Amino acid sequence: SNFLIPNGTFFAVLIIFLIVLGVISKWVVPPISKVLAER
Amino acid sequence: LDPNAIITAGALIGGGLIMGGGAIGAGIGDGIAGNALISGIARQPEAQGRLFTPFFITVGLVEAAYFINLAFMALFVFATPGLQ
Amino acid sequence: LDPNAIITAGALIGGGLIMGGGAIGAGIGDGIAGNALISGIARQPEAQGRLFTPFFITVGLVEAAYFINLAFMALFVFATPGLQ
Amino acid sequence: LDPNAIITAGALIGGGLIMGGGAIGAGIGDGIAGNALISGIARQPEAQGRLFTPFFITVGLVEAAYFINLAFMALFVFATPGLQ
Amino acid sequence: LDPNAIITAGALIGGGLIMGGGAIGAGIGDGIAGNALISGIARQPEAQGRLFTPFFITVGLVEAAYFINLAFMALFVFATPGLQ
Amino acid sequence: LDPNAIITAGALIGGGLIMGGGAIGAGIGDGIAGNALISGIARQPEAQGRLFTPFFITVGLVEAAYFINLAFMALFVFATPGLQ
Amino acid sequence: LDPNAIITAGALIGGGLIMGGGAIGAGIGDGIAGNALISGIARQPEAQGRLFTPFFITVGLVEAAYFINLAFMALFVFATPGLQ
Amino acid sequence: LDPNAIITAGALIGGGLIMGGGAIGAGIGDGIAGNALISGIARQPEAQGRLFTPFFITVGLVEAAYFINLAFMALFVFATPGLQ
Amino acid sequence: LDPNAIITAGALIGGGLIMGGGAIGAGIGDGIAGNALISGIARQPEAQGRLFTPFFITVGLVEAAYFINLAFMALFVFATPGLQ
Amino acid sequence: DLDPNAIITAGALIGGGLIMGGGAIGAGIGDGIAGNALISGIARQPEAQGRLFTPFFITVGLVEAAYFINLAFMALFVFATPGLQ
Amino acid sequence: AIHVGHHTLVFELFGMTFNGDTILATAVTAVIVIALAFYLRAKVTSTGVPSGVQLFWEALTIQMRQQIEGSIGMKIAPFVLPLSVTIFVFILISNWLAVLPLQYGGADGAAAELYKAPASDINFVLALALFVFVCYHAAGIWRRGIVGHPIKVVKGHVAFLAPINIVEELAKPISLALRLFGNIFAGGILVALIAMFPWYIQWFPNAVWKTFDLFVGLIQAFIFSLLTILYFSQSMEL
Amino acid sequence: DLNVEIVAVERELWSGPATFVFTRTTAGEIGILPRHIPLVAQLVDDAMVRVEREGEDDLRIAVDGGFLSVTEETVRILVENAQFESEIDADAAKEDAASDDERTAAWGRARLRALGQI
Amino acid sequence: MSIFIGQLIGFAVIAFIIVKWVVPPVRTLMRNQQEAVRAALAESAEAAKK
Repeated sequence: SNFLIPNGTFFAVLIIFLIVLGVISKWVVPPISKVLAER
Repeated sequence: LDPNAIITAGALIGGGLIMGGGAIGAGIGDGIAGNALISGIARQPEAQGRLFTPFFITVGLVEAAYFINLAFMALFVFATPGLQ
Repeated sequence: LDPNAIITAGALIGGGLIMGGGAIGAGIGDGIAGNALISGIARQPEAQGRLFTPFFITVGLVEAAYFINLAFMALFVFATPGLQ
Repeated sequence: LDPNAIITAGALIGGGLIMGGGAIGAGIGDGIAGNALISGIARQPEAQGRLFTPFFITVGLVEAAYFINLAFMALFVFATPGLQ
Repeated sequence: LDPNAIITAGALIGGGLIMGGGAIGAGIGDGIAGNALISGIARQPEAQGRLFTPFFITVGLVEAAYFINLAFMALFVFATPGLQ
Repeated sequence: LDPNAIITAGALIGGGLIMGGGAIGAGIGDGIAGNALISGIARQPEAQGRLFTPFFITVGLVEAAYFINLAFMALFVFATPGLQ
Repeated sequence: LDPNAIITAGALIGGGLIMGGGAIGAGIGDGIAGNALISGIARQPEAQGRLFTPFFITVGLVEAAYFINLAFMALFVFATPGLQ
Repeated sequence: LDPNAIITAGALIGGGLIMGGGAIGAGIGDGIAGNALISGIARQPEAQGRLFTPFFITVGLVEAAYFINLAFMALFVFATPGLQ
Repeated sequence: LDPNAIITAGALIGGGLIMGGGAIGAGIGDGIAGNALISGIARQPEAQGRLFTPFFITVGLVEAAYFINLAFMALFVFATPGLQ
Repeated sequence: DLDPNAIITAGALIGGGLIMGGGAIGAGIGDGIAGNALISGIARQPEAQGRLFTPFFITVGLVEAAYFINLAFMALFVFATPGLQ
Repeated sequence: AIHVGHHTLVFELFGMTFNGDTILATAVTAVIVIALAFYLRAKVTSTGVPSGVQLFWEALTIQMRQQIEGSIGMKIAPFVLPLSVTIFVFILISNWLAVLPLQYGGADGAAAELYKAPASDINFVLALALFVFVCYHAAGIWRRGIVGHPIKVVKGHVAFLAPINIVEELAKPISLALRLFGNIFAGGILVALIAMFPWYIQWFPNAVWKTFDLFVGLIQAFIFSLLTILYFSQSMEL
Repeated sequence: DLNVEIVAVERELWSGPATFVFTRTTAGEIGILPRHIPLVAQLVDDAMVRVEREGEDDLRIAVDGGFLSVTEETVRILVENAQFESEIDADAAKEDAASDDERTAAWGRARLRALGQI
Repeated sequence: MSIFIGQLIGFAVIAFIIVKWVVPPVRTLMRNQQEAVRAALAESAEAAKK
């Protein structure tokens, strides 16, 4: 149980991260910046 | 003597040293950074918030060493390299 | 010879190193943070309360490490990894 | 080579490390806090009354750790964990 | 007793020393540099921009040592030289 | 060999650690307190009478730790616990 | 058991000591030099370009010691003196 | 194996630790006290005679620990307690 | 086992201790001296040369001690005393 | 059947190594701190140079003293190992 | 028994292994983040009184925007603002979800958590750190050219320290991951270790450690995001 | 509460109770609270003084030739010249700032800092 | 199963501490932000009316 060797999970987790990034780079941050600019 | 006993005794000594050094470093660095922050606040009480950003950076960096060490400590005492 | 003897001797030495390093870190970090607190209270007595907010943070950031060390110290001397 | 002999030697070494670390940390931390207190009193002779309140706190947070170490050292030498 | 057992026990202790000392050094250096940075920012808030180029130079040096040690730690543990 | 020989060697190393750590702590803490005292007396010649009070307290703590360790050093090397 | 085993274990522990102390020295010295540099840049922003000339010397000098210690990784770990 | 061999080796290591700790404490404390003395004399030349009083006490305290350590080192090596 | 193996292992560990302590002392002392040199140069630029006379002296002292250790280390590993 | 002399010599070498490690740490740190004070004072008060050597040297004289004492005992540990046989 | 590692729901696919526990924890964190994002998007009040979700999101955006402006031109590297933000929240949630009381017993006397923070898994931290590494290295490539960027980093702030700079760069990703790893991995042990106590005394140390771990996780998320921003900035200069 | 006093070379400009006093000495930004230790510092060439009172808005002042003296009784700020927020005009704060003359530029920067736009 | 009870009591303590000390201040901060933005909007409306 080395628990330090990279596993296949490395890729999978990365994939999921990107999805979150995709939903935060397009549907969260731009609206927030627009709202702050409007204020 | 069973070789694995020697290996794991050496590993326990090694991990003890790992975390002894890590705790020394983390304690000293946290103390020094907190000293800087407390002195800055006492010297300018309203500056408090502005200091949290840099201070934590320092904390982070300091803690890095300690916690990085901690990881390898586990690697010494849970998956001992060179174990037979 | 019984391997467990070597296992527990190495574990005890490792836990001693754990706890010694933890004591070093805790003592020195608390001393430095307290030096900052004392100097600040001397400089700005009315900031006393406002100074405890950062000081404790520092103490926390220090004390946890010590207690973390303590925890692992127990892990060495009560459930020795790799024991056999 | 009695297992108990090896375990006792390891316990003694571990207790020695624990007390060495505790003494180093306690002595230096108390010295640093006392330095803060002495400088504060030298600058403001009458501030001493309000400088003991933080100073003692610091001393506590130092001595506590040291005394905690003490307890565990007594655990190592007398109630040696893992001793058979 | 096979030679490799003693070799690997010594190697694990050696690596423990390696990166325990590395962690102590990294913690001390990071704490000291961060204290400098926090004091500078507290005194000169507009200096935050110009206080990072030197700071992250010295930190860059400090961490270097530590990580170099880490590298050799691996060489001691995962590629133990002289290991029959 | 003789188990008591191993126990005595472990106890001697432990007590050496006791007093080495105690001496480091005492020396450094006393140096720090004395630096504070010297600076305070420099900046305030008449403060001497009112400075030795906190200074002693500082030293009183420091030496305490040291001498406490000394006592236990004796316990390690003169009435060795677990010395079968 | 063969003597090369004991000699190589001793060499590994010795090299761990060497460059662990080297890393402690390098980290602390570089941190202190960087503290000086950062404080100087904070107090005299224009002095930045002028402050490297002493700074690096210190760093270099400090680093020299570290690298000298690192040199004795080659002498100890790889080509062990007294190896038979 | 001769038990006297083990006991004497342990005593030699213990005395080495005794004197290492004593030397570290003495050097650090004396350096800090001298730093205070030199800074005080530089800031105010007139206090050259006034500062040497407290300074000596400081040094005294520091030196005491060292010499005490030395004494016990002799006890450890020349007349080893528990020798048999 | 070969007695020379034990002698050489002890000698290598001792030389590692010597060089580690020398590296710690030299690195930190050079760092402190360079810190004060950098501060002095930052306070005023014209002092550069005037400040190299004392700084060098200090570094000299520091380096000398370190180099002495080096010599003794060369004695330990190569001309191992009491090799028999 | 390892020679007792070998165990004594190994212990003596480790002990002396500790002696030098501690002595060098102390000497280096103390000299660095005293020198820091010296050069700070020189940077602030140039006219204090001749005045600042008398304390400085005292400091150094004390620091090195401890160091050299350690050196002496190191020799006694290595070349005249007490309990040697 | 501590059972360090021992990933649950581990499976195999395409000639490579996957840790079911880490995948599940990361997916749950992503679901929480997505739910918060859509709660914000549905209920954006450009003119009305903002709700808690909008307040939190705008506070995070303001903090990260301030960090970027202080470090590098906010109009030079806008893409850092989202990335940083998401990282923060991601890590934060991944840690805060551990505060729940999901640690049961497997009848062997050793604790087992239904949910384990993914940052205790080397794969999660490695993914985050290496993604940040490639991201800001590519940003430096764009901002300084394919040839200038490696040369600039090799030279560093002072040319004569060329070797150290190399190591420094190699230290940036690793330091980012292991640090985080440790800060969370230790927790996975402490709670497990606290399980060794009986309930009537286990309750208190567990409560104290989890309370502190809340702050530890928040601080680690903040540090990861801030160091990501700062590394981005150091790679986009001149 | 502590007594603040902004006093010019010619006429004392202001005096009264306050709860906090922020300014920028040559060493660095300093905040003074009631029982601050005795202190004597020099305000930065383009210093600004912000006096926070109780129940009233912060009073912001641009200072030329500053000197701060904190005493156990009261806090005093000495100015070769000083202008309040109301008595400062943005335009001349701009043309005066960015001028070649060192003192002119410093006075302009101090006026801008007192205004708030910096 | 005992460790489950221990963690449950610990989480009850954590929740009590939160709702006792952390929730009030953060709720007040949220209310302050809401009131600040509301006052800004009201001021804008009043400015247009003026």
